[PDB]
Amino acid sequence: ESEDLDFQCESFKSQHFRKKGPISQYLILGLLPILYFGTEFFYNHYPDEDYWRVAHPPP
Amino acid sequence: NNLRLKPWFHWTDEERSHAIFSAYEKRILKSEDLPSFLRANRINNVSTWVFPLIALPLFNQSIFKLGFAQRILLTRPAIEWHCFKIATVAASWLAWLNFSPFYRKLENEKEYLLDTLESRIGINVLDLNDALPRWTTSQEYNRRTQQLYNQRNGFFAGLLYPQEESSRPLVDIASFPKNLHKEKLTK
Amino acid sequence: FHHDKGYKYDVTTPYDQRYNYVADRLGHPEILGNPFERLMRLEGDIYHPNYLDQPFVKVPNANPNASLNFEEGEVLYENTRLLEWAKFWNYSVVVGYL
Amino acid sequence: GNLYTWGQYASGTGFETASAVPRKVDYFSGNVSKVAMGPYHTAVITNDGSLYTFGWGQNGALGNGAKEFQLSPSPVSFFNDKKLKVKDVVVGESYTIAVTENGEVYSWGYGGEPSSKINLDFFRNAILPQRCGALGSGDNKNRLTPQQIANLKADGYKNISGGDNFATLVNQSGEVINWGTGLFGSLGNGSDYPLFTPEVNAYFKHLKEHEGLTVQSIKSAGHFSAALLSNGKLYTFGVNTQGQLGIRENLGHNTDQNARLPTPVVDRHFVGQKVVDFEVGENTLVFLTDKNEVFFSGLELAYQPIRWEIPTDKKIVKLAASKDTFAAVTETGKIYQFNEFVGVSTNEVGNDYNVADSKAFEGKVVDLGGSYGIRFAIVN
Amino acid sequence: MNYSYKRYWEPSTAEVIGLSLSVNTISAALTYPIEFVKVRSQIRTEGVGIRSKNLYMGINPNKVFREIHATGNGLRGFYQGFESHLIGRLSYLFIRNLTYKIIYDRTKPVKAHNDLSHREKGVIAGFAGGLAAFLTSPADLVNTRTIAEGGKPKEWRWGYKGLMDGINKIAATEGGNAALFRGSYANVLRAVILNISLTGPFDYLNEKIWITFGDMTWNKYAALLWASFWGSVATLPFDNIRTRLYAQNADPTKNRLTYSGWADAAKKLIQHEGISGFYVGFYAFYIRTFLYAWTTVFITDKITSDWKRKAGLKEWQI
Amino acid sequence: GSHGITKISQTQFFHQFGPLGTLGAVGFYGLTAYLYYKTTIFTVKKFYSHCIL
Amino acid sequence: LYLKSTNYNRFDYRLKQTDWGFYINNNSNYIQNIFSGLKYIWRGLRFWII
Amino acid sequence: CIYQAYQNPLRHINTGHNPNNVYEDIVMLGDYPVQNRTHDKVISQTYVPAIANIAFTHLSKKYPQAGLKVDQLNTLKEKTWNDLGVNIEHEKQ
Amino acid sequence: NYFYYLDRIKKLFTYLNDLRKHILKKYVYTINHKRIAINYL
Amino acid sequence: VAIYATYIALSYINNIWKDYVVRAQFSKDKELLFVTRVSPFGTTEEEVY
Ligand SMILES: CCCCCCCCCCCCCCCCCC(=O)OC[C@H](COP(=O)([O-])OCC(O)COP(=O)([O-])OC[C@@H](COC(=O)CCCCCCCCCCCCCCCCC)OC(=O)CCCCCCCCCCCCCCCCC)OC(=O)CCCCCCCCCCCCCCCCC
Ligand SMILES: CCCCCCCCCCCCCCCCCC(=O)OC[C@H](COP(=O)([O-])OCC(O)COP(=O)([O-])OC[C@@H](COC(=O)CCCCCCCCCCCCCCCCC)OC(=O)CCCCCCCCCCCCCCCCC)OC(=O)CCCCCCCCCCCCCCCCC
Ligand SMILES: CCCCCCCCCCCCCCCCCC(=O)OC[C@H](COP(=O)([O-])OCC(O)COP(=O)([O-])OC[C@@H](COC(=O)CCCCCCCCCCCCCCCCC)OC(=O)CCCCCCCCCCCCCCCCC)OC(=O)CCCCCCCCCCCCCCCCC
Ligand SMILES: CCCCCCCCCCCCCCCCCC(=O)OC[C@H](COP(=O)([O-])OCC[N+](C)(C)C)OC(=O)CCCCCCCCCCCCCCCCC
Ligand SMILES: CCCCCCCCCCCCCCCCCC(=O)OC[C@H](COP(=O)([O-])OCC[N+](C)(C)C)OC(=O)CCCCCCCCCCCCCCCCC
Ligand SMILES: CCCCCCCCCCCCCCCCCC(=O)OC[C@H](COP(=O)([O-])OCC[N+](C)(C)C)OC(=O)CCCCCCCCCCCCCCCCC
Ligand SMILES: CCCCCCCCCCCCCCCCCC(=O)OC[C@H](COP(=O)([O-])OCC[N+](C)(C)C)OC(=O)CCCCCCCCCCCCCCCCC
Ligand SMILES: CCCCCCCCCCCCCCCCCC(=O)OC[C@H](COP(=O)([O-])OCC[N+](C)(C)C)OC(=O)CCCCCCCCCCCCCCCCC
Ligand SMILES: CCCCCCCCCCCCCCCC(=O)OC[C@H](COP(=O)(O)O)OC(=O)CCCCCCCCCCCCCCC
Repeated sequence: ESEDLDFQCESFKSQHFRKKGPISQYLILGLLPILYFGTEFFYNHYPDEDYWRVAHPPP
Repeated sequence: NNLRLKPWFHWTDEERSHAIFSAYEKRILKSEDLPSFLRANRINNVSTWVFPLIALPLFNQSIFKLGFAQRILLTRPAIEWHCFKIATVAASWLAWLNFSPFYRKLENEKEYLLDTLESRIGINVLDLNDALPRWTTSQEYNRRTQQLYNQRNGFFAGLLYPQEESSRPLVDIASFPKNLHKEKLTK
Repeated sequence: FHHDKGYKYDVTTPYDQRYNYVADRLGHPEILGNPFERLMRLEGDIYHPNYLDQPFVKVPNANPNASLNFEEGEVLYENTRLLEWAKFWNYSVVVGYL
Repeated sequence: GNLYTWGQYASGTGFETASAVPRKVDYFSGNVSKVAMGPYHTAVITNDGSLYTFGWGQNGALGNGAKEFQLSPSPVSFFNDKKLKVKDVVVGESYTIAVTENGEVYSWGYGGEPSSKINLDFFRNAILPQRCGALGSGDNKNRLTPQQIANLKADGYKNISGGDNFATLVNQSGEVINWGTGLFGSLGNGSDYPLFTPEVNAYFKHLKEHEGLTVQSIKSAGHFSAALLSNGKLYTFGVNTQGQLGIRENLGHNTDQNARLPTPVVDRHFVGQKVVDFEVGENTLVFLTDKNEVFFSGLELAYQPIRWEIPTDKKIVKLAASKDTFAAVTETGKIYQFNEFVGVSTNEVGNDYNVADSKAFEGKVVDLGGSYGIRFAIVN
Repeated sequence: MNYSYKRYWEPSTAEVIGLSLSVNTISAALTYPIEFVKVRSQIRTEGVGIRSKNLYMGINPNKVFREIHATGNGLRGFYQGFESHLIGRLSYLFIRNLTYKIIYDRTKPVKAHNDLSHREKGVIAGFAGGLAAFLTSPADLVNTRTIAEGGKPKEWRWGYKGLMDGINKIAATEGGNAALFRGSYANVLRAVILNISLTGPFDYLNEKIWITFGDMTWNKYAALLWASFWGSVATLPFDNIRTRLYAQNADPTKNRLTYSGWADAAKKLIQHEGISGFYVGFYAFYIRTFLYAWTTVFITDKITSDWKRKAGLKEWQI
Repeated sequence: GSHGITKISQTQFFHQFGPLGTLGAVGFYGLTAYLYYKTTIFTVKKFYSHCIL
Repeated sequence: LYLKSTNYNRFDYRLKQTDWGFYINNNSNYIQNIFSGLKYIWRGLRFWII
Repeated sequence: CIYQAYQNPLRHINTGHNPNNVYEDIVMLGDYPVQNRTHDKVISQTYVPAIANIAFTHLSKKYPQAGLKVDQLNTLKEKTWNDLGVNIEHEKQ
Repeated sequence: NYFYYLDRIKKLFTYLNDLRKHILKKYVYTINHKRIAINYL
Repeated sequence: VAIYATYIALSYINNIWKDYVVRAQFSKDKELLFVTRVSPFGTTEEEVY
């Protein structure tokens, strides 16, 4: 913080290169539509708790 | 009525003392019911302020002569010995404050006064409580009640302080004008 | 030397070899950081160690030079009524602003 | 000769009540030879070799077969009956070790045995090393009376010193034998496991073999120890409770909690100087270097050795360190002190020192010592 | 939910014992090879840990199975020590079920639609499982040693040829019957963790999915998947430590990494391999536990439904 | 009580501020101790009511 | 009160073991400038009271 | 900044910028760097030598061996009366 | 040493804290247009 | 608004009055000049030049 001058050094090695990392989170990325829709409808019980339940006629 | 919850079952000591003081100042409770409560309050204050003075000599005679106390005294700095003595005295004083028989008697007398108030004014005893100001304690409210009692029973009950007897006009509430309107604001 | 950013000639100059401050004898206690600021924990740039550690020149000493003698001499100028005038004007402006 | 004692408490002081001012003890008729004060008990060797241990007899200390307070001085029966002269004595937290003139070494006191049959030792053994004492018996069993340490001879040894629960012996050949609890590098052997039986220090042996450095002496207090080698350098190892080790390069870095292996002290303030001697107290380390220069570390003030600003005109003869205090005695008998070491100070004060009053002791202060809350002076 | 239970019929002690014994027997017979593969993978990874990266992080159960089968013993090599495993499992089930049923009968609520809270049920199950595991530890030790024999070098093998033979060899060679309880504490911890980390998540997810999708048939199996996954996650480290302790040979020289106890084994595992080392063979463990639980639940539910129908309970009561 | 100091007057804080600073520090310490005691007694009462009863 | 007092304090001891050459250790009696913190606090809060 | 000291507290004013357990401020709480000599005019010293001379002469009239001399004012002012064995209370008037 | 596992855990804690700081600096407090665009996406 | 208006008014009044000198005294050697000037509330404030 308060020990380094605010500047960019001449050497090009200081360039911030992007390197791929762990791939586990991309599983959740790929499954996001399923997870998001499940949260929207099943988890929040929208629009109601009976729409997604197996239909049974009244007694 | 062992299983019946009284209206003030959740009131703290400060709230109960404030209710007693409010009833007395509004003249719902007469001066003839105070003396027992005042005596109990004074006894409780005396006991609370005198307990450590009597306890510390007892600790010197009994506890501080025990094996562990002597070990601490002889094997640790005098400052640490003083700290231990102060800590034990403070713990004993806190225990006394929590479980004093005099405090229990004062609370019982307050309960009796609250029961009398409930009998006199039905369920409206709950109307005597308000948002008590912070840092005002039950001891302070008891002191205020004692001061009001002294003022009303003193020589200046009509010269310097208001009298205990009520001279409110005899009117009919159902027809007498009111100072406030239910919804609107009057002129 | 700093391999990623430094050079072969990045040689620091010793503090004892840094030039001394001789501009004036009067001290500059601003460098110290007053006890009020220290207690408040306020961070000031004037009394920051890193900024005070200049590379080539020493910052002035917080205390006055030993050469100076602060024994009172004789009075040259004296206009004491300025204090009364200032009090009057300040109180008047405060009252008017209120 | 006569003894003088003071301190915060009166456990090993020989009296029943504490006294900040020194109090004169003449129970020994001017025949006191050596004195070792531990945290809670003291041991005195007279001229004729008689040993007197007094103070708190916890864990069978004092060699009396009891576990009660014995404040008044009392002879050690085991040695007095056999007329076996004691050459040196080391006193720790709850143990005592005696080295006789014939080389025999005896010990008695705490050994690491559990206090009671019910405890959390089951959980403690899975986290910390098994408790062990400074006894060379080979088992965690308290010794209520002096007992010889098997296969341990100390004849001509350079030095012997012990901490709270560990001991070390440096011989004439430079060999260092340590025993007790080596946790947090208290013994400097690089292992935290307890050493029930004496063992040769592999680290010091390797140093002597490769670098040719010989251990001049070792002094320990609490869970900290400092060693002076052939070269004018001090090496500290143990628990750095208050910066005693003096190994903090950067004052703001709390990376000096403990040193498993002997680490050299910071030589920033005495570059080119050789340490003449050193003294270790519960939370302090004070050493004199051949420029007649005193340096100190500890007391939560100096995490690296810094120079004490006492005058250097008179050569410093003796040094003493103790909890939050220390002192230096010069040739002329003048005693400089950091914090209330003696307990009496004159109006002469300096930037970071005071002058102990000479009226406290009736005579010339031959020796000073004491490192755990209680301090003593041998005056002839 | 505190009154949503329907405990209208409770099996007798003899019925519980017999049904549990038979169902656990067939379940163990079916799912034993997976446990064998898991134990072999744990043994072969002991002291090294997972060194692959990303998708390859771990040990392939299929690779382990193929390597074991290539030895030339066929499928009979995966059932080595099955007698000891079955005897130990049967003893554990008998003791645990007897203790749990006795305690539950003693402390059951009066109402039929009320059941003990999950906390109390878990406490009872953990106590029973720990007691049973302590009682039947030697059988597990013998079975694990027999399994690890193949993985370990021949000079380090024990060469047991049956439960009784292994017990006798351990008692005699190692000296004293106390050697039969090696790893008993680890086994007790594993049993307690497994008992407490199965019945909770299952009910949790079963009720939640019933609320979401109503009364269906896949709810039970989805809840079973969830509960098996979480039970594996919670229990696998303890199973790994127990396997390491069992595989520790008596002679310190034989052991590649000697351990002195549960804490010592955990410390050594952490030192020589990351915290992930506790989860070697996780896929095999999950498959084993899920298959065992599924077969047991299916058979028990079918038999219990038949018994309830014979008794004469209503459709909703069943 | 640290560094061998046995008097309040031997502190630079007292040098700069003095008795008022000492009173402020004492009040702050007492307030935090009072709050700690209150929360501790509350926790003990909660434990007694829930875990035991 | 300050009859027997050392001219150094904790800050001086800490400064003696640092590279900050722009500060010096106090070597004069503190009685001359006793309670200067109060005056500094007054200077800091003088414009904020009203 | 956990178990590893990267930044230098000697070049920082406050070490609390980032969470850590291995940093301590150089200027701890209760430490206040203050100049040992302020810019305050000192009281006139014109009559101090005369006062010292008169007092020392009067005190030497009673303690000839006290060694009270004007030349020793710089060093005598640092000592107390008890150290000099002079009871100033009696002779103050 | 008697706390090799504890040393490994301390290294893990240091790594996690450093990673937290790095993530906060690079993805939360950053002003890089490309990173802002990725977060926008 | 109230706080900052009061602060600005007082500070700028002090700045305006700072220039004027109330008292000036040489040192014994006439090397320094002690100057007493007006304070924010109209009291004396010391400075050295
Ligand atoms: C840094 C950590 C941070 C926190 C995370 C923790 C991570 C841990 C792992 C990684 C780190 C390393 C480990 C550190 C452990 C530290 C704690 C510790 O000390 O534990 C060690 C402790 C013990 O380990 P150990 O010292 O290695 O010893 C175990 C050995 O395996 C024992 O050897 P064995 O297996 O061969 O056992 C042989 C067996 C030999 O058998 C014997 O006991 C022999 C003597 C008895 C014989 C008779 C038995 C009965 C039969 C006869 C009855 C009478 C006759 C009846 C009639 C006739 C018919 C029978 O012995 C035993 O039974 C057990 C040993 C004790 C025996 C002595 C007597 C015990 C009496 C009391 C118990 C009695 C019942 C026992 C059985 C259970 C009930 C059924 O283990 C644990 O505590 C397990 C781990 C921790 C569990 C708690 C969870 C903590 C974390 C919570 C989450 C925190 C998250 C937030 C972060 C917090 C940060 C602080
Ligand atoms: C990470 C991403 C960060 C960046 C963001 C990225 C983007 C994502 C954003 C996400 C935003 C949030 C999304 C959700 C919305 C917010 C939540 C919400 O509204 O949900 C409604 C919220 C969540 O509850 P719910 O899902 O509706 O279900 C409530 C029901 O009552 C059900 O109650 P029940 O009694 O039926 O529960 C049965 C219980 C039965 O489970 C058992 O089997 C427990 C007993 C045996 C355990 C044996 C384990 C042995 C492990 C090895 C040995 C120990 C060392 C290992 C470490 C563990 C020990 C420290 O198991 C369950 O709870 C099943 C579901 C959870 C899965 C199981 C794993 C966790 C179990 C809890 C203990 C472990 C916690 C570890 C730390 C936290 C990890 C996330 O409902 C409530 O308002 C009630 C909450 C009740 C209290 C729990 C609160 C949550 C957990 C707090 C921390 C607990 C720490 C315990 C350990 C402490 C140290 C000792
Ligand atoms: C010979 C003839 C003699 C005739 C008699 C007359 C002449 C003789 C002389 C008379 C002298 C009169 C002196 C009057 C003042 C003192 C007494 C008084 O009013 O007490 C207040 C208080 C008034 O309450 P109350 O009206 O009676 O109501 C009691 C009811 O039962 C129910 O009430 P509650 O208990 O629920 O309420 C407790 C408390 C509600 O709780 C609180 O609000 C307290 C919050 C924490 C305060 C912490 C303050 C720091 C000092 C703490 C105490 C000392 C250290 C203790 C260390 C303990 C551990 C060792 O209520 C209050 O008292 C509220 C007062 C709030 C105002 C505080 C004033 C400022 C304090 C900070 C000053 C420094 C910073 C600012 C400076 C500003 C300068 C301009 O008295 C008590 O009731 C206290 C009872 C005893 C408790 C002892 C607890 C343990 C500590 C003592 C043992 C250790 C001592 C160690 C040192 C020993 C050597 C010194
Ligand atoms: C594709 C599924 C796996 C996703 C993995 C990656 C994302 C992390 C996991 C997200 C949740 C996955 C679904 C199961 C848990 C849902 C819990 C929940 O809150 O739902 C309650 C909700 C409704 O609960 P509720 O309405 O009673 O109350 C929720 C809480 N309040 C009160 C605040 C509203 O139920 C559902 O939405 C139904 C979900 C059915 C899912 C069936 C398929 C999965 C079951 C088998 C899983 C096996 C593997 C283990 C899980 C994955 C690995 C860990
Ligand atoms: C009285 C006369 C009337 C007729 C009487 C009945 C005739 C004899 C029947 C004998 C048993 C036949 C079935 C044996 C098992 C399956 C076939 C076989 O060879 O396996 C042996 C396999 C072994 O095969 P293997 O691979 O080891 O064979 C030798 C391999 N080489 C040549 C490389 C050496 O299993 C075993 O023997 C060990 C495990 C047995 C116990 C566990 C069984 C688990 C599976 C049970 C479920 C059903 C499985 C079959 C599913 C498909 C058919 C529905
Ligand atoms: C710093 C480290 C310190 C470590 C040592 C000191 C701390 C120890 C802390 C231990 C915590 C134990 C928690 C148990 C699990 C509770 C989890 C929970 O509440 O989950 C929610 C649920 C709550 O369920 P519920 O009953 O409220 O209902 C759930 C349904 N709804 C939500 C609708 C109400 O509890 C569980 O599922 C817990 C199941 C397991 C219970 C048994 C735990 C183990 C008991 C062992 C007993 C002894 C065995 C024998 C020992 C022999 C040797 C002595
Ligand atoms: C819907 C929302 C609710 C969800 C509930 C369902 C469960 C949610 C679970 C969330 C947590 C997920 C954790 C994933 C673990 C990692 C998985 C993985 O594959 O990574 C492995 C990796 C690496 O594991 P490894 O270290 O074993 O790697 C092995 C390395 N070789 C192969 C070389 C041997 O894990 C990590 O890098 C660390 C993961 C844990 C991070 C923990 C962060 C918090 C830490 C707080 C500490 C506080 C301490 C305070 C005390 C004082 C400290 C000084
Ligand atoms: C976050 C707050 C908590 C406190 C601070 C953090 C401290 C704890 C940090 C833990 C980090 C995670 C450690 C485990 C990392 C495993 C990585 C991994 O997957 O390895 C590859 C392994 C390899 O397994 P495999 O060998 O089957 O490989 C299969 C894959 N092939 C075939 C390709 C080889 O993968 C798995 O096992 C996947 C599941 C991992 C699950 C990890 C759960 C860790 C839980 C630890 C505590 C116990 C549970 C408590 C909560 C639930 C119960 C109540
Ligand atoms: C649940 C209540 C149990 C009863 C006891 C509760 C209080 C326990 C207080 C001590 C805990 C350890 C503090 C660190 C000691 C140390 O050496 O601290 C320093 C050492 C590391 O030394 P280094 O400085 O060399 O790294 O730390 C450890 O070894 C930490 C190991 C993990 C400890 C987890 C917490 C304790 C687990 C419960 C069992 C404890 C049994 C032993 C109790 C004495």
